[PDB]
Amino acid sequence: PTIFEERHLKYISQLGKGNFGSVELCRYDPLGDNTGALVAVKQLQHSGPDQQRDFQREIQILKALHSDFIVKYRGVSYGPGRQSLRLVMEYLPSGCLRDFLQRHRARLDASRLLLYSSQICKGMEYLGSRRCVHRDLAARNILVESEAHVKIADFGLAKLLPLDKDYYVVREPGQSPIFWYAPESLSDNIFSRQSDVWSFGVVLYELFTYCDKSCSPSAEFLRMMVPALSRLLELLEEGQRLPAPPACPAEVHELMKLCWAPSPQDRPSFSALGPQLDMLWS
Ligand SMILES: CC(=O)N1CCC(Nc2cccc3cnc(Nc4cnn(C)c4)nc23)CC1
Ligand SMILES: NC(=O)Nc1ccccc1
Repeated sequence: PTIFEERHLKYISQLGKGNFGSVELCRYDPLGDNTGALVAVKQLQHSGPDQQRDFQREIQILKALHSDFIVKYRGVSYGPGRQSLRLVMEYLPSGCLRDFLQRHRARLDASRLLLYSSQICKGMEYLGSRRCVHRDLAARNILVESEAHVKIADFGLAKLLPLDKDYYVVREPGQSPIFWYAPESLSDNIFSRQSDVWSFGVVLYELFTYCDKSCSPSAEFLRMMVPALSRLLELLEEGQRLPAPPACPAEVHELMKLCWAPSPQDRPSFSALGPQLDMLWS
């Protein structure tokens, strides 16, 4: 049931790409009559030993995640031997939250944004409970299941923390837009559940700006600003932060600023954030 035959997976279109991977819309069509269910299918864009090790890790992480707020693992398709060729996941036609916010902004009030915030927070609370660091939390990596339901996706950079260590150090620079990284990530490539909280603060910013490009983190940096990464680290060290989005509830902007505490140990846990978002929502 969790094993998909390659010859039954019919290619339809590209859904997205990044971090050496593509996600394709396929039909799983064993009848070959175009009546089969649609699935989102991730594969490496091209072969590579390091990317393959990372891909098998991603499959093993997502397979073991069971949450209303995490994109659903369906199964795998196999290449030669035990080599995973494709990761088969549920298809969410509404696509990424970034796109959904830009298109439907006139329809989505503060209450709805707080509902999405609460759901992402509950997803991240669960990830933390599994000792999983996402490392790439952003509105582009959150999917819309329905009007009132979002799910976290994109576990391509996710890592499991050992039982005796609450952070990990990456050797090579990140390739994600720099405006979502915590200062300790920008400076020393240190990632933790607390660096995911920093990124969640930027996701709250994205939600309450409806991902408007004109007040994007990039746009704000270029107005607020030496290599860009060093300049951003300097601004953050000075205590400069993204401004309150237009018409943003003061309490929501206060929560963003707590997520952006300079020291990771001073940032609120997702467990602490959850009730505060739920309180604002109702
Ligand atoms: C922004 C970007 O390039 N991304 C890569 C592709 C990713 N898409 C999905 C990954 C995993 C499971 C998915 C299930 N459904 C969908 N649906 C969908 C519809 N339109 N789009 C763009 C995505 N995407 C998934 C979103 C982020
Ligand atoms: N977290 C936060 O406020 N980041 C930031 C600051 C200035 C420009 C772009 C991003």
